[PDB]
Amino acid sequence: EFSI
Amino acid sequence: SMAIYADNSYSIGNTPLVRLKHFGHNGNVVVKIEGRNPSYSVKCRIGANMVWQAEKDGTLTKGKEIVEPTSGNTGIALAYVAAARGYKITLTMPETMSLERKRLLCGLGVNLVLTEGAKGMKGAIAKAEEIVASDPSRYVMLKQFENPANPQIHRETTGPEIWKDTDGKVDVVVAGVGTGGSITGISRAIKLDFGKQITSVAVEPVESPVISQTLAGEEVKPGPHKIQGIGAGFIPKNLDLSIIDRVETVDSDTALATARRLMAEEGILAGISSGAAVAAADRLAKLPEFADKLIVVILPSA
Amino acid sequence: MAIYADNSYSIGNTPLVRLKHFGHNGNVVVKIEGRNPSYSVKCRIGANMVWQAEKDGTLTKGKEIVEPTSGNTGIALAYVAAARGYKITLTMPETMSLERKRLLCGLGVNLVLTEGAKGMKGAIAKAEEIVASDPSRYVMLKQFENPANPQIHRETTGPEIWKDTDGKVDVVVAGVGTGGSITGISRAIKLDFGKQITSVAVEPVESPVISQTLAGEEVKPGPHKIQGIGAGFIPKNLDLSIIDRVETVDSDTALATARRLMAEEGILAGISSGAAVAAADRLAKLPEFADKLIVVILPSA
Ligand code: NA
Ligand code: NA
Ligand code: NA
Repeated sequence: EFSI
Repeated sequence: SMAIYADNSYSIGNTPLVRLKHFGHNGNVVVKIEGRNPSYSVKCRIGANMVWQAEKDGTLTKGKEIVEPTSGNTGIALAYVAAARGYKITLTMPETMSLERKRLLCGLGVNLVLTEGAKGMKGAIAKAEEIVASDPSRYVMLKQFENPANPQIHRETTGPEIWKDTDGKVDVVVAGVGTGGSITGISRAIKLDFGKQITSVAVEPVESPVISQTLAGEEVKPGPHKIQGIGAGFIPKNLDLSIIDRVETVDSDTALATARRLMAEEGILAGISSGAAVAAADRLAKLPEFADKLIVVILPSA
Repeated sequence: MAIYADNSYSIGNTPLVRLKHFGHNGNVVVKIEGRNPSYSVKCRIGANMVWQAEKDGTLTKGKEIVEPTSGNTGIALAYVAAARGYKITLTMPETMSLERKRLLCGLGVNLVLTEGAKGMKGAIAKAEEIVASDPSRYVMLKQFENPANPQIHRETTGPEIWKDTDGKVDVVVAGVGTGGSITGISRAIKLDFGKQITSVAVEPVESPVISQTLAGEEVKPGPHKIQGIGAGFIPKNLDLSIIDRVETVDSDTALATARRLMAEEGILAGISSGAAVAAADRLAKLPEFADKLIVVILPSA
């Protein structure tokens, strides 16, 4: 699915 | 007597509190600039602390290589901590990375393993697990979403800095949720160690409000957004739902517009997720309930 | 209550980090000025030139800042102006990056692009034409001559080095652009703290006009890639009389040294940071400085  | 850090990992934190002039009510919105950090983000604190605990845990030893799936700030934080302390590191992430980001990570000495952009974080998580499984003795995955060193370091540093810098008069903490470690650790620090029952406010995207929906007892429906750093689409295990008092949602347009206003009107440089956090806090700050309350907002990154 | 009223007050208090793979038994310590509100050392002089012009009455409500820009001082002044409610105009060659245009326009800057053929010379010219058209409303700060540049380093950067080393600093190494860092730090430590440390200026091999001037040789400026230093003249804010030594680094060594800092220490530093470290490392290997605590300014990440 975000960039953390 | 001397303040000389033994390596770059120890220089994390002690970030500044700056009052906003064009948001909130009578100066009640105060931001914490986590961009003023080694690697220019909030993530340096957990980069350092997951490495520090893994050393005291015995799970990361000399010659062991770090493996972590991250497309974001956590990769840069872990990369510089790994270089600063002499560890090999592999980062898996999809192929949508900025090209400057690629050169930055390999400049730091990261073994970059790229996966299909269409498989997103799930493809990178799977490849990271595969690499570790290949030779468990040779690798360690720190797992930022579950590792307790993540919220633990914000309980020991970020929280107390807010407590100290506000002379204990902080009333509200507004923090976007990525891993949840920031809001989790700050709340534990202030509600439990300092024993003040502040209002802890999580911020998530209107597009993916999995926390709001979970707390309201609704079907969770994650969706895509552009607020980089938050809205993972699940409730991370480092988010302790029990210390959340309120959830504010900000859409991507508003977050971006608020970030642009932060730069043009306050002269503060911060990412889109900082704009989201400030939009949420500004919305609250003009409510009678919070008219008298000192609101501290986390600005996660440059 | 450590809550600053605007972002300009959060300058400074940058960390000292000892280097593991340079120097002799830990005698090279770097001051990371990237950890600043606009992520360079220029944050300190942007804030103070504004502060001091306010204190002097030359900068007053309704007056606008006008400045030529090729780098970190333009960014620093932009955010101080935004933080303190000033309109600001920056002149810059139309040949600059898209990324640098959007950042300054993002900070609220009135951008005026000049003839790319004229380069920086044409941007200085346009800035002056703009102040001369209306002296009532425009103010030009002038980083190369404004004493508030070295003055802020005497009051903050210098004392921070003294505080954090418990006055064990023996050597300060700093690249020279405006000269304000090296001049203000040296004055603080030599004059205010009364320690005759060794002050080392660092300039490009390609453009060694400090070395040439001090040696009594013809000045031969040249082009280089060490952004932030080597302006090709002796800036007024460089006090030649507190310089004890000048080291020259070529662009190749500076960029290699920056990459070492990144890969071997996990420190992100600009190319001028690399030049400063290569100079410090070179000195740290000599017997003269083998037992000296050397403090290296890293101007930016
Ligand atoms: Na960002
Ligand atoms: Na400049
Ligand atoms: Na630079």
